[PDB]
Amino acid sequence: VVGGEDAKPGQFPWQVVLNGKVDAFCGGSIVNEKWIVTAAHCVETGVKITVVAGEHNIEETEHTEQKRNVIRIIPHHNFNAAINTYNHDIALLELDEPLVLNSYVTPICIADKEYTNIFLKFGSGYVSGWGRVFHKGRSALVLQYLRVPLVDRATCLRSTKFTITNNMFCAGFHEGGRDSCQGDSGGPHVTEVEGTSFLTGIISWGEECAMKGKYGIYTKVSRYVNWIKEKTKLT
Amino acid sequence: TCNIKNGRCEQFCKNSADNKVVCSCTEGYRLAENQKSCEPAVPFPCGRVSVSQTSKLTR
Ligand SMILES: [Ca+2]
Repeated sequence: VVGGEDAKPGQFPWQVVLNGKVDAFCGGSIVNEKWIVTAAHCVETGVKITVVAGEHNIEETEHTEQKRNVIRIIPHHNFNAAINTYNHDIALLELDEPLVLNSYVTPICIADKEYTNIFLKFGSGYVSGWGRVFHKGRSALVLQYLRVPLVDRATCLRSTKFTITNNMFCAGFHEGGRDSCQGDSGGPHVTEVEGTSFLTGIISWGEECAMKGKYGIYTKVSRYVNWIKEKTKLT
Repeated sequence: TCNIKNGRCEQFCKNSADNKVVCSCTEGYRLAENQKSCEPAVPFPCGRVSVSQTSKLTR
């Protein structure tokens, strides 16, 4: 996250970090005690992944961290149906052992299709993660967060040569300087509704980071909430 | 009706009969007594900060 601020411990208790062949390579959000939602591009069918909830500073021990192994990965069925489009960039991760919910490990709420869209349209959401804090620069040690405004579809479409599908939305500032970035993928874009946060998007892709005239592209969660609920039921 | 200020519902609203509304909440919450607000029904309901933050107030 470029141009953001340090989160306070427990401020985004749904946020998780994914570790694998590369450390702290993507983020995710807690759906329930056994499931994480992230971006499909982060989880290339094959390699082993670990999830850490209750994380704050990646180089220190807070004694709030809960590490779990991923035993099953479900990328959306239409991701990579086409090549290099980033469409349907969303995936679900099943944990080997249930997370233990507490003040530092709490799920993000997920509304139905209609309300998730209503919440996104409020027009202001938070993005967070441990990704780059500068275009082509170092990754964050302490979780970063940033409030970003929704960008109207035409300006969105008009800002890039790449196709922005109906499963995506743009968010960011006209002047640039503040944006999600590499390493932040899979993290949540969330909308606070009277003190309760709802998942409205997944950090997905962009061109460089925080450049003026460019915006972050996000997976539109409203289009996928039925799928998230069908796959993450606990027995 | 749900048209104005979400029917006064803290979370979800649905138009019912005779121009009136029925509020509901997401998982982990229950509709309060006033029929509009959402209160936690589990110890750690989704989407809320419970560390509360800081250590210097009346609390
Ligand atoms: Ca730590």
